[PDB]
Amino acid sequence: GKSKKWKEILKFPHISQCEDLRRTIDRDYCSLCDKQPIGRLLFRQFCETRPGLECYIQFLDSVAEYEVTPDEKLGEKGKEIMTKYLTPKSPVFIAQVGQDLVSQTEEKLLQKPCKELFSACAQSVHEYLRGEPFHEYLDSMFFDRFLQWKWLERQPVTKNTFRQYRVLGKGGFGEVCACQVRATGKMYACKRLEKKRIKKRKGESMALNEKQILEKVNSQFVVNLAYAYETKDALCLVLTIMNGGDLKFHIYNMGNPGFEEERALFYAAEILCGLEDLHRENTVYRNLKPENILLDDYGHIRISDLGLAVKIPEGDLIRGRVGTVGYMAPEVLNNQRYGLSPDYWGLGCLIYEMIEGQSPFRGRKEKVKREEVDRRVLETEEVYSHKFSEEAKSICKMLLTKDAKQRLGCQEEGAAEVKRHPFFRNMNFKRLEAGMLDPPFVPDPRAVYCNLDHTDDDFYSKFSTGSVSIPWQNEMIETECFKELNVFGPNGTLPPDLNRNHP
Ligand SMILES: Cc1nc2ccccn2c1C(=O)Nc1c(C)[nH]c(/C=C2\C(=O)N=C3CC=C(C(=O)N[C@H](C)c4ccc(F)cc4)C=C32)c1C
Repeated sequence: GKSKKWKEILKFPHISQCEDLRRTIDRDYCSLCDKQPIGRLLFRQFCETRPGLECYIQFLDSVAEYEVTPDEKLGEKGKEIMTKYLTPKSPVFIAQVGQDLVSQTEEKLLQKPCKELFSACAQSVHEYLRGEPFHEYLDSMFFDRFLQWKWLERQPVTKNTFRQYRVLGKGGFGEVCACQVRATGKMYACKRLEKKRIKKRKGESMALNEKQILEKVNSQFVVNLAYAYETKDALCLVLTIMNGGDLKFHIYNMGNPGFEEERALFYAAEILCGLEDLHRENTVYRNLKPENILLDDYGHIRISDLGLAVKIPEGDLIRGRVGTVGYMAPEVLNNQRYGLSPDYWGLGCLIYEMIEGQSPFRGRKEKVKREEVDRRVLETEEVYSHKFSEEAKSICKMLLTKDAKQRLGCQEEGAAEVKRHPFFRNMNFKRLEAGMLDPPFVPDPRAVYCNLDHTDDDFYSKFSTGSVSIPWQNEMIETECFKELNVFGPNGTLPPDLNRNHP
């Protein structure tokens, strides 16, 4: 349901309006052709025109399909690619991957199959595209079209850019509504942080820390920031919408309480990928509890409440003693200097709670005081039941190691060490990260699951940076606004908006 005049809101500017953009955007190949969705599509579209580049795009697509292929169907897919791209007499031949690597790839086909068989060829193809093809695309009309899309991206976001529907939750500094972008009709989750209370509580820095952390990470399994704007009475964070409920509700109201080990495996695998994406930024979450894991319309999960996340400088440690009683790692309860370890402790808490239907250190049917709960966390070894396989027991007690130094995932390897644990032995993380594995529970669509200081002005400005680049471009693509507006001249000619004559 896009606005009636949406083709006028997202109307392309004349290319003459984008010269300031042309000369400031860093001409980085990975950024302009891969990281940014619309740039990636436009570069691929450019390669579609030249006959020599089309084959390389098709090959990369087939390698992307190969890496997520089922294990027992690997050799079948690999040989196909070989007969189509790596054969010298093929109509679609990869010429820049010389024979000195075609032969190596054929040796691996003569041997076992690995999901990274075509990694060498794919990187060689990329090493070729970053050269002449990329610099030709920079002087092509498709990069001028990309500049037009960036011009729209940088436009100012106001309250009139969205329309709010209903209030879906309350919090500490404000509330959470459900807004929609009028021009594209995409739903979001508005997070109103009301100004008066931020300045009274002197928690300005925390709002910027959460906003910056949210706009940085671009994970499939953490709520993403799409817009950060300001109104006459609040600061708004437009985040991913999650209508599927929260994991606490499904553990206790929908559960046994608890899930089957396989169901918990799926949710744990997605939470681990979320924590991994966060730790790629040396950002620790510290707020892992079942109610913070939200489900979407499809059944997948994301980590939601980033109000307690902070970015650890590389090589640094921090102090805190923050979180929720029962989900605080011993190093946090002791108020020590820690790194990312609280999140792996939380992952242990989550896996245990999903399988067993209660926290590892307090019973569902137990009336205990915070003092005793903490004492158990610091001194008591959790017990396990027949609901846990041996692998499930293993990963849980390894993640629940009191000594953050010996805790799983807290080595130089990081989340890698966790993905390798035998508890995920039957989990294909490549397919999971690609959204290829079916979630174990799909929420029903219709379901309902539940002043003049001027220093404030400077704070206003650094917060409200506007639309976030990758989420914005993805929004454009999903709502099909890109497919509709991204039209050129008939038969490869220039459209009027891209011709510097007759502006
Ligand atoms: C299915 C259904 N039926 C009913 C019936 C009645 C009521 C609800 N529902 C739902 C339901 O799930 N609603 C819902 C939807 C769609 N999204 C969310 C929340 C989020 C979302 O999507 N993305 C983030 C990111 C980050 C947060 C987050 O940090 N929150 C904390 C506490 C917070 C801190 C400070 C604040 F000022 C405000 C909040 C929350 C969210 C909720 C709660």
